[PDB]
Amino acid sequence: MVKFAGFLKPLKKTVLCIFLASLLYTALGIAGSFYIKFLFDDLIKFEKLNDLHIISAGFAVIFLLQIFLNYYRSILVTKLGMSIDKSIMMEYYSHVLKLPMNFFNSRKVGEIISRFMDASKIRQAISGATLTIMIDTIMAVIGGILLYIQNSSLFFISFIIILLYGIIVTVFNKPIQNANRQIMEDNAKLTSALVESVKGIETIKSFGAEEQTEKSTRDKIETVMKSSFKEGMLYINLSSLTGIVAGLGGIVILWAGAYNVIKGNMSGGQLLAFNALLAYFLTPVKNLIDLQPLIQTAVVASNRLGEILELATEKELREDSDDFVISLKGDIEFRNVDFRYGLRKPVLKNINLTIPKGKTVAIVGESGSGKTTLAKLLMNFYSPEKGDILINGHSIKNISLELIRKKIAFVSQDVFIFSGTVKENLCLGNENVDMDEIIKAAKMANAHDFIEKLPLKYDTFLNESGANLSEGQKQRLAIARALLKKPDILILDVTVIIIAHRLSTIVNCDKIYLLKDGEIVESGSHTELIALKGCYFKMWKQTE
Amino acid sequence: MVKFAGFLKPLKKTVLCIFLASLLYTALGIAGSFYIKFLFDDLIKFEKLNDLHIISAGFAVIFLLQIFLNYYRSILVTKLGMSIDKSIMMEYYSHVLKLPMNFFNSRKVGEIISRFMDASKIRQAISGATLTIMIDTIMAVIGGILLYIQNSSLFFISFIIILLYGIIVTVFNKPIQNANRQIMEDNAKLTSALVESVKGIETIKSFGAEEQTEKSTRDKIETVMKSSFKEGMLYINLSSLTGIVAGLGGIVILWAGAYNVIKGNMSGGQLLAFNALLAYFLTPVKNLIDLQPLIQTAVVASNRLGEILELATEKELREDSDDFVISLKGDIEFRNVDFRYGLRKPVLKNINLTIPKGKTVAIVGESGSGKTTLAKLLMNFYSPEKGDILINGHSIKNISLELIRKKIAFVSQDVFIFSGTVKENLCLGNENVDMDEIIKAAKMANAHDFIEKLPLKYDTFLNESGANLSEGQKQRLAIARALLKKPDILILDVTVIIIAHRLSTIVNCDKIYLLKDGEIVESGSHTELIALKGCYFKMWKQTE
Ligand SMILES: Nc1ncnc2c1ncn2[C@@H]1O[C@H](COP(=O)(O)OP(=O)(O)OP(=O)(O)O)[C@@H](O)[C@H]1O
Ligand SMILES: Nc1ncnc2c1ncn2[C@@H]1O[C@H](COP(=O)(O)OP(=O)(O)OP(=O)(O)O)[C@@H](O)[C@H]1O
Repeated sequence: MVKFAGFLKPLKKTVLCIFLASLLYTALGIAGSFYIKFLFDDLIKFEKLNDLHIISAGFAVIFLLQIFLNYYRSILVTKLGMSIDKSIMMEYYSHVLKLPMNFFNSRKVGEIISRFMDASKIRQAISGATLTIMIDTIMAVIGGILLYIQNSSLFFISFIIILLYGIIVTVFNKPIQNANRQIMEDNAKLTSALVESVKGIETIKSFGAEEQTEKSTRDKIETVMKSSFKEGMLYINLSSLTGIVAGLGGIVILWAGAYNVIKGNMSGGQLLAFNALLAYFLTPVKNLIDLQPLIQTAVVASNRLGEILELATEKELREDSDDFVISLKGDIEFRNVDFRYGLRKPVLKNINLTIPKGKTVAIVGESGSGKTTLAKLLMNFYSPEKGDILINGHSIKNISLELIRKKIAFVSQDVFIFSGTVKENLCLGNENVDMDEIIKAAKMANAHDFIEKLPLKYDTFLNESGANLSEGQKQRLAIARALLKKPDILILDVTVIIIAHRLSTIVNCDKIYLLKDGEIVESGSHTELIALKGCYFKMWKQTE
Repeated sequence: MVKFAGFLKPLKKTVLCIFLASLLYTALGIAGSFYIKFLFDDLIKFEKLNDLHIISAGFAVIFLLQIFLNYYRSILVTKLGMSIDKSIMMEYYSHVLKLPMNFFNSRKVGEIISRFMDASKIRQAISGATLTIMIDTIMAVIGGILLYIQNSSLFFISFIIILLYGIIVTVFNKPIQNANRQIMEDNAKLTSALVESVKGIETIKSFGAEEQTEKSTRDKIETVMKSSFKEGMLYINLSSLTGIVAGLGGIVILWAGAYNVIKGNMSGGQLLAFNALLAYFLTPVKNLIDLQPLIQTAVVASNRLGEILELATEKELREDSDDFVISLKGDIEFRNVDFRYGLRKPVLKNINLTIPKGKTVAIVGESGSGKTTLAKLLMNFYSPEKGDILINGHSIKNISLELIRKKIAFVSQDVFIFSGTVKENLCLGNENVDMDEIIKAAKMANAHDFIEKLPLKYDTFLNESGANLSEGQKQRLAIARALLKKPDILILDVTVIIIAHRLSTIVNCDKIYLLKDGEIVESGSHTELIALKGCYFKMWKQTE
């Protein structure tokens, strides 16, 4: 669609104030643009002093009023630009935070962060000068319709100059757009490269691969600068084609004005005043054209920021919801669930689980069987394509995600810790939870002993992805967080689905499922599985 | 301090060509600034046609030559700016990749990316189109001495205008700098928060947090735009003062010139041509003052990059390398080694670890004893304290870090994968290694099977953080990579140091070290360590 900023609807009064101030400003400018005519035709050509001082003082007062009214519209336009830029950035950030998981696994962090950071633009194209120049271009249309009365042929020449400007801008419409798009794409790729290199640097500084990374970054920077030089060449071509027209048109204006003066009609002071009126007719237009890089860059930034990440399907746009579900204690009843990650290969075949309520079910299989795939399916990070997962007799499709992702706690290997207070880390999601509950969950997660050892026991900072604490001391914070988010289906009288790789820790479990070709081949407790001479028996005898 | 003469000393012919072209350009501009003097006082006041056409054509030719010179000077200036930017940017990037690990563990990924973007700002701001205007200030000095030659009465007023410009810039240099610094700091903080949120959006979705993070990002954006508004107010005050001075000075010039014409030195040329010449004395200065915010922004960004650049690398510290060490087949001899991450608390104290050659020793302890700290100290990621690490009988402090990183392989549980080809992921540091060693290291690491089952075998593409592979499948890639980097002191007849949190895998280790309270309390083989009624005994009986 079209990303037209409708945020100005609550800003109706400000726009009217700006427009009226600009109208009076241009009116005073044109009124004060007769000073040189007053000088040459009447003040000195008649040899009359003691009134030139009065005229000069009056025009100084007029210019002071012009500055006073240009100190106001600039402030108002800056406020409008702030109020638009903040709103558009917040829209984009909320939408990206509510996007599905396929988007986040099929894209690089650099692309998203660069698409956001391309918001200094748009703002720079709606700043004070950039938009007051467009308003003054309209005011220059008004000044030109005034200019038509003040001599005719010179207004025709000015119109021809405007036509030349229009042709020049039209011919250079696409190239600046494409150059900006390509430089933005290359800058996004470079930003992703730096984000990856600085994020994981233990591997680089561990394998002695600084030189290779530097060479790859040099290639990316070389591409960025080549695509920047292309834009520079197009910009210099545009600036030259505009400067030629402007200067030669001004010289033609002076030549034709002299030609008129030495041929009866019109006067020299009329020509001198016509130069300043022609300034208020052309200089806004030429200033706008010289701003075409800024407007074009902002248009490209708003197009990329809105093409995707403002049109892509959201998370909540999945299905309907329900009101009868208030608790999530039930029997999970996978029916022929098939999940394919993208398009590579079906991770899960026609799987079938019969997890009872409040059990301690364990899941085993090959290293690439898809256990974490099952855990992600149960958390609605993804969706099946032919089957129907259920809980308590009703499908989890028809349950509000704010309930599924609140009553199911899932702890994984990729423990992620946020920058902030340990209490703030623990109380993510439900911030209002009191000290007693976080203490209880920490004690139940064995993390309370560690936390009380640190100085500023719970009120201590954790830097970025946990560095103030060891990796084994962050799995326990993940456990404590999952315990705070009081669950009904716990994935590692609440149902516990433990996914583990060692066959010795999960033995005394109510039921154990084993999946090899996606589907479950064997099930039951440990004793019956051992008394089967099956795949689980082979695994147990090999790992004994 | 941050001088670009290092990247500018090679570029001298370009600078000479730019300066000479600019000199001819301003000379032709001053020559063309006599058109109106020729027009009124000689071509109009004498009523002579034809010669008017000839002079108009001549001045059109002069202006065309001016444009032809400005084209080349702009091309050369943009080439110079591009080269300077690339050079400084790569200096910063190489320095940051060579920085120690304390810096990377005490900073955020957002800050580095923001400073790199500020280097890009240095590119766009100052050295892209504005060096053609800084020269014009000196060329305006030339035009001003010519103005004094032309008429000494109005040169005093022009000098007073220049003095007012200077006072305004002097009194507005500081607040613009401070506002730019504050907006850059706040934008860096916003970038850090955003990269943390988008990078680690697993916990935000799982628990449900795309309201708290949204509120925090809204607060950060509000602070960013508050600083932006402060900068905007300072810029508007600057622009208003400059506009008042310029406009009122121009009107005073016109008034005083009319007074001179009626009361002394006269004719229209000495005013109409004087203003055209003044366009080559005051207009470049006003353009420079208008560009001053951009120059100050570039200066602040260069200051931040220089603040990063002065930080010592890893090679600058830990000097006195050695050349007589070729292999790392020796006895690790931790002697009274102490360590302390920053200033929190010593995680190690007087450790007397004495690993022999070629064994398969294991290190065990509590959940925060410091096993991975020992691995980092031996791999030489962090700086030890009183005492030193010995390998092959000599200290580790005097060994080429390249040899250490290429001869000690560390396999940590925070496995990191790079967004590239699988073969490129495997060969990190030594790209020339043939596929035979790749296959051998994969088969020895059991990672060959799943790689072979990938859709595009050993040269498949991987997303960031190995999102295209399972958590178990990613660690086997780390094992295969560390095996490719043929080690001698491999940490998980080469010495093997196994860090494990269990007690059943290490029953076959040659020796077992028990890191409990900073030091090593007990050591030996499994059987003798069980026959010690010590801390390992209670650990074994509790885990049984
Ligand atoms: N994010 C992903 N995108 C695409 N394919 C994926 C992704 N994650 C896993 N796969 C694929 O799914 C299969 C197994 O995935 P999964 O992580 O569920 O396995 P797993 O057996 O549960 O893992 P592990 O036991 O090692 O934790 C493999 O074929 C793997 O390549
Ligand atoms: N980069 C760091 N900065 C500050 N403190 C740290 C850092 N890394 C670890 N610590 C802390 O210092 C101690 C050292 O932890 P370390 O990572 O060495 O433990 P570990 O033996 O690997 O434990 P685990 O059983 O959790 O794997 C811990 O108390 C930890 O919280």
